[PDB]
Amino acid sequence: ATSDDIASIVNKPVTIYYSIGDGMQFSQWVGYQPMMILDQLPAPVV
Amino acid sequence: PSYQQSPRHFVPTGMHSLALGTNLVEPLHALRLDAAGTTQHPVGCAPDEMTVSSIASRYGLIRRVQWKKDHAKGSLLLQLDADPFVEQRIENPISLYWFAPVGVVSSMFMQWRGSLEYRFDIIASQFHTGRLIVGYVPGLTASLQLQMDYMKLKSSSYVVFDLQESNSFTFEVPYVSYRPWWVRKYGGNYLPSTDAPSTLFMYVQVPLIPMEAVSDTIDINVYVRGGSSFEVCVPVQPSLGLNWNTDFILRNDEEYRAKTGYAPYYAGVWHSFLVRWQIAQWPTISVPRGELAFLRIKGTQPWRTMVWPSGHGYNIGIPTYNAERARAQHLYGGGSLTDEKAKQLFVPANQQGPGKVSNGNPVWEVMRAPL
Amino acid sequence: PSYQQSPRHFVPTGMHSLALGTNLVEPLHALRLDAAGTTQHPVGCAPDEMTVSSIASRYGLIRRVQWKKDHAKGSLLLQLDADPFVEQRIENPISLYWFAPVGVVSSMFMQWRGSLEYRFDIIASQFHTGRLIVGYVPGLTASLQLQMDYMKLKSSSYVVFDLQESNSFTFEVPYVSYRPWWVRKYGGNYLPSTDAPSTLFMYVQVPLIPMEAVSDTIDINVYVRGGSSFEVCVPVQPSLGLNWNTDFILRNDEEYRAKTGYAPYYAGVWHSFLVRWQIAQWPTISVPRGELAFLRIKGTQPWRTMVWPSGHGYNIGIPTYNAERARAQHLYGGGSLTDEKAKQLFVPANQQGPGKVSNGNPVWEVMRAPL
Amino acid sequence: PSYQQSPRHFVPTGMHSLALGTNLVEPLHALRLDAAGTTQHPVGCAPDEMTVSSIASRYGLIRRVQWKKDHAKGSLLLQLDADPFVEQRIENPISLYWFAPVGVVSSMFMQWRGSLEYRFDIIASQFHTGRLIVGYVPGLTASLQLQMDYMKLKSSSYVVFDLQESNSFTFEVPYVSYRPWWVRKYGGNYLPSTDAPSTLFMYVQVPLIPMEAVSDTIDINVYVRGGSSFEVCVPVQPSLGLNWNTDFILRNDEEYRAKTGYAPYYAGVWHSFLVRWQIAQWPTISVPRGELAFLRIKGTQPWRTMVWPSGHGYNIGIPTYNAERARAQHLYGGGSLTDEKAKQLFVPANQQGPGKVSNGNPVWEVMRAPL
Amino acid sequence: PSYQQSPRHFVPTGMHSLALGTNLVEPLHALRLDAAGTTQHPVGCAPDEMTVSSIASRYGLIRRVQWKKDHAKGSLLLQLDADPFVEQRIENPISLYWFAPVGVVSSMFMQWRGSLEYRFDIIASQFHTGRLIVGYVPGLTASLQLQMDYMKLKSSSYVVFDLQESNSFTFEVPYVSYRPWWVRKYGGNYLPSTDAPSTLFMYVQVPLIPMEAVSDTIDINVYVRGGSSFEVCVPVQPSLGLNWNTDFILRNDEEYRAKTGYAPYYAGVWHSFLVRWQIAQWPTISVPRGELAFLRIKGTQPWRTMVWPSGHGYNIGIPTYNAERARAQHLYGGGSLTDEKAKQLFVPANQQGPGKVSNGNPVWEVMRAPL
Amino acid sequence: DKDIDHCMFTFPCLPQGLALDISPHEIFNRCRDGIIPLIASGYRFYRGDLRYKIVFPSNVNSNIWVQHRPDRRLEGWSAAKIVNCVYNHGYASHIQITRVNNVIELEVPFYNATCYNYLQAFNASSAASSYAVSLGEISVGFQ
Repeated sequence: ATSDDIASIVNKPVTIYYSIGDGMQFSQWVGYQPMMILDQLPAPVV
Repeated sequence: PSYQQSPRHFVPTGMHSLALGTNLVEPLHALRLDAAGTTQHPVGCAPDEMTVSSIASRYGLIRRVQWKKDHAKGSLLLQLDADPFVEQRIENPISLYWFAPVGVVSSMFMQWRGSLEYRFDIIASQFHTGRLIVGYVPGLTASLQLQMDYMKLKSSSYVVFDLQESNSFTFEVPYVSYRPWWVRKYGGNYLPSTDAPSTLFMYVQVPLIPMEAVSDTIDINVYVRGGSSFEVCVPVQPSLGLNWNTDFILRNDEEYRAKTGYAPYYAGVWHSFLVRWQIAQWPTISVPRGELAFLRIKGTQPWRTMVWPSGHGYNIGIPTYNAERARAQHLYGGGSLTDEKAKQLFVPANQQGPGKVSNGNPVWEVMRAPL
Repeated sequence: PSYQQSPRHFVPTGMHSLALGTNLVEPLHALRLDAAGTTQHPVGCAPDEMTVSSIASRYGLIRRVQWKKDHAKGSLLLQLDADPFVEQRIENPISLYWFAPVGVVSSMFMQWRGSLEYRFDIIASQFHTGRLIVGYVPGLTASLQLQMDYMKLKSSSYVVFDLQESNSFTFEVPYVSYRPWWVRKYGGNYLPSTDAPSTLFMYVQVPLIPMEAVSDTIDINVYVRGGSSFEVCVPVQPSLGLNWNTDFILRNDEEYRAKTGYAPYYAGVWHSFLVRWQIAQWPTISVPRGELAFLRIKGTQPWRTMVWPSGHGYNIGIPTYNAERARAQHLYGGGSLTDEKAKQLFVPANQQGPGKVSNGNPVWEVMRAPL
Repeated sequence: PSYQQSPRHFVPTGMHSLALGTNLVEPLHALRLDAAGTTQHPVGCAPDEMTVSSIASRYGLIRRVQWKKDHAKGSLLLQLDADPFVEQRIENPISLYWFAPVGVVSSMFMQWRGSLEYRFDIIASQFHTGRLIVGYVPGLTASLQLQMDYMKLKSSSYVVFDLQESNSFTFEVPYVSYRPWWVRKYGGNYLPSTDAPSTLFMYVQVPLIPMEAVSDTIDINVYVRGGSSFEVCVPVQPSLGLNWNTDFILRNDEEYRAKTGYAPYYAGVWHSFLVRWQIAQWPTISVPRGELAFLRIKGTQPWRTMVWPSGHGYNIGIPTYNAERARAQHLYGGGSLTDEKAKQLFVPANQQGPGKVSNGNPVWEVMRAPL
Repeated sequence: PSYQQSPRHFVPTGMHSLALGTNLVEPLHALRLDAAGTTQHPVGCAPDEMTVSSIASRYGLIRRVQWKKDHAKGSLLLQLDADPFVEQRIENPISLYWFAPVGVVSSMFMQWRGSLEYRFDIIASQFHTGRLIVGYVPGLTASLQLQMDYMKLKSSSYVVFDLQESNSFTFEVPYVSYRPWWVRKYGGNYLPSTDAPSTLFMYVQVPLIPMEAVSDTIDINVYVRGGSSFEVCVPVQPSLGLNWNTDFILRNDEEYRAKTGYAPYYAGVWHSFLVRWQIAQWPTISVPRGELAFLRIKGTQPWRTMVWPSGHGYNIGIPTYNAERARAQHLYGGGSLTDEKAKQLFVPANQQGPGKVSNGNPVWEVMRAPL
Repeated sequence: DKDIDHCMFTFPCLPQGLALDISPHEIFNRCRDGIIPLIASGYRFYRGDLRYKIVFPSNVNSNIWVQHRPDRRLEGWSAAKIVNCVYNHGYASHIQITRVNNVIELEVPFYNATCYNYLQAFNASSAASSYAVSLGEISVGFQ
């Protein structure tokens, strides 16, 4: 895009996804780290 | 040859499927150089491990239970829930928790079923003699979390153990429920969506009678491993997050911000109108009848003072030299932006300067003043 | 599996073919409930009839020829053309015609060829004795439509018939032409695009000598059926239309109308400018130098009076209270729409009213007045 | 059944290929009624002829060479080039040329190779005795087009012929070149892109000694046919055009025109601004400092007088009543279109009239006047 | 037949893959005339050569090492790196380098591995007697590039050679590294992304003892060829460029230019506003509080003088007759473009002229003046 | 104010890489030459096809015609770059429509009367040798 038309596209979201696609093979096991429980997160008080 | 036979009649769609992860040929644009190329694993690089039951067959240490000499012949040691979601709290404004591997790999699914082999490793010498029930009651609610003791426990399924020359036993927690599966205890960040199906209990049936050469207190470690019949089905939003980034951001509304897609801004000009992100929007300040509002934050100069409806459907924030020109008496007092009084109070265009932008969405301060 | 093989490289088009009506699989969106479903015909509902030669093997009555006693031994009875397009006129400002079925099913094609069996059914008793040539000359133009009689006919192919105890004969008109086919005589509504290839004739070789107990006059009916070798090829615009709707609309230009896509209109407002369909266009009135024009037809009130260029590329028609405010002296006299004289003559906005639209494209009356 | 298998992943393109003319199935939208239909050729309609070598095996008459009695024993008769492109000039401001069929069907290709059998038909009686070399030198440039005679010819390949009782011989011009093919001599209308590979020559080795009963002069006709090994490869823009339409249009720049896509124009109104095609553009008149420009050609009246920049990026031409109002003194003198002086000089809107357009792009006359 | 079966359900993409260069059928639009056509190679035109190992099996001369008589029994001759990237510097503000063919064809890849046969060709007579170690130490960093001599070399792998009746030997540099491959030493123009895996050394073990009839000094040439096990894998941006075009353009910021997509410009009019490319943008001059700025470069006249914000979001440069009208005192002094003072200082529209554009993006000169 | 026939730009077609045109273009200022002329430096001659896949911007909508012209020679290494300047009949042609997809693709064949063609940078020594460097000349023009 040139400089004139890219000004309209400012503050537009660009989303990237991902996945492994059958080539991925994980190695040696390691235990999990400490976890956070999600419902314990606070509500947005209004 | 002319190909006059009438052609196909399809439907376009923009994207291949996402939840499909199985016997399904997926076409892409590989940045590999070869079309038949696949990443490979040479003779040492063939990896050892990936399977839900490969995770669910690993013990995770989940509870330290102190077991003293003078604990009586009915004292409770744990009432912990017979799900894989075992609560182990570490001592931030959010808290972090250990889990069994079967607990986390249950927390990446909706539903679970099957046995749960909890291993009690009772660390003692052969001189200590003990005895303790590991009971299991199916279906006790929160109000029935009380009224519990070993005498009402032994009605249900229970295993009495003697702590002697062998010191370790892996009890297999049954799966007893009305439902073929069982919903995740925690779910997404969502206050509805259920406690445990069943509860484990561990009471001291006969108290520790130690010899006078050894200690009065004994550690009991409680491991959790998914049973041999354990299996999970539906892949949903996980209920657990990592602690690589424990930062959390609240979203209370009393503090100020620019609207989404309008920060960062910069001081500049606009031919319809100084005032940009295309003029940056601002939230409508909740002003009742008979007040005024002006802003002071928490070009040629830093613009620490700045809200009125533009007329094009969204608010604008005009920069001022100071809070005096900003201090809203004219506009809330019935004026308009085209007033000569207003145009004198405005900053002229020459103060645009090099126009360095604001750092992100800087939180302004909403000063509310009487009119 | 990742499908990295490089994909197809097509051409889109928006619509399946239209002239193709043959061995060609056509994909659609059926509103039937079943994919293998086809409309069917049970044991009585299997229909009897569809084929060009199924139509071309039907006689159609096409000519009543009176055949009197005192017709002489060379008098003409018909000079009608040896195409299937046989002229039979019924006694509206457009006229309607009978045709043979082979005539119409020839008129749904471009070209025809083959024999044309015309059946002469000569309705008489066995007491009447007659004799008549059915001749056939290939290739007589319009200037050669005259000079015809039986003596110059018998040079060509001809069949002499005796009207006696049998009274009917089906002559088979040959197909004799230079061309393998023959273009339709009439075509679309298009004044170029050809008369008949050949002409039939029927002269009375020996006149009727009736008995004095029977009548002097005899009906001769002339049927037309396509021959056994008849065949048509190219499907074009048909030259014949039904008489379900014999209404016709001329398109003379002296009468007035609104432009296409701008009627119906309604009286309303417009911020650039009372005056809409988005302002409705009007034709440019052909006014020479030194005249004026105003309109009177053939809101709050019916607007029977109303043309000037708007300035946006198309004309507008302004409503007036009467033909007096309309009576164009200012504008053709050198004024403009922004004049105070013009703005006083205009109708104010309050007369928009409920704004019921005009009925279609109502024909105005163009009054042209001297300046 | 639900079809969940992941679908194809293509590339659209808008149009099928154009240069491909071979074993390639081409899909279209046939206006034929039948899908399996193909145009056909019945028993007489199977056509006789199409092939490059079917054209290249036809003699074309290309040169008339006079051959007199008193031509000496070294006189040149033709130095014509040994390509198929043989120059034969017919006596318009462009000139027309005959060619051999192998010349034209070479001129529809880029490259050619192979022999060129030129037939010399030497029209004489058996009483004339002659003798002449047909030589062939490979690779003579333009500077080597001189220095040529039979004595330097006989070093190269040559054929001496005796004109006697047989009078005709077809010499086969060799293909001798460094390159496997040879680029077309003329090419597109493009001044670079090469002369002949080789040159034919024809000298009179022994002069004509006729008998005193026959003529001193003898016609020699020179035909050209492509040889048996002749072949052409690359299909490019042809270098030859027909003489059905020998009209040609120059594109000098001193004459005036409206810009492309803006003629025909018509006098009309425009709300931003009389002045249209949406206002029609006009070329910027190359006026140096201190002049003025107005236009007079080579509504209510014909507008024979008319350039200034509109302000919207393109020039406009304003109509005037005469060349007096047009005669540019105000605008080139520093004025503007919004001046009252300019607005008086303009034509008011009422002179739009019926607005008949100009005929195409009428060439105006650029009058340049001093200021 | 009606084709009611439900059709395919794809995904469009706009372009075929780019990195794929292998067993993959690629559809295109060939400008060849034939669909089965492929460019061919006749009996002499079958080309001799293309393969990475076809390049890596070619010696390239890479180092001239002088080897004198009086070099001592430990003197260094080369410490050059044991990668294919061998530094050979030619004596422009950028410098050019020779490389081995295995060096360049390594520089078109990310990673390399395998042996590196360096050939030492020691040009001497059979009367010279010499002796020299070619050692090889795996893994010496830059700080370990010092401390090197033959006595610490002989711990590692080494080859002692006697310069005698045979004068040439090709040492095979091993590939000794922790990693299966080795990253390119130089990479793209990117200051991070690694030195050599290992280092070659060449010390004079026994010095040259020449005869008194021959010379004291001896050339040693050092060739580099990739070994038999050499192989490269990942195709990345090459680290080497040709010397067909050694021109380079810096991008310092103190000099001026028009913004991208706005040069070349031309003097013209604009209805919102002389001033175009649609008005050409200009960079915002970094002026602090209390200055002014005007431009003088490094229509009817050349416009050597010209910045202010237009009001439509981007700067404009107004042409002036001279630097006096340009010399910014009004606008930086608090004025605006709609001022009568400003409108007098502007150039009127008549000076647009023929409007010849600027040559590219002409670098203006930023004059900064006090206010 | 170009006619519809007018080519918008013409360029010779060759695997050698262009005369490198470095407001510089930050790729040709920064990433010198890429791959294919770096390999093509290592061979004096070549013979074979080329693929192009010309990509057009978004705001254009008009139809695009593309020509191969094997008639055009290459006169020197200068003016062997892209040139901003009519449509022709018998040259090999293709129209890509912008509205369907604004990227044309091409398989431009080998049309030379040669055994192979020069692959290093060409100084135009021999006059006929200019016929033997490019595959031809591709022209892109708009409607």
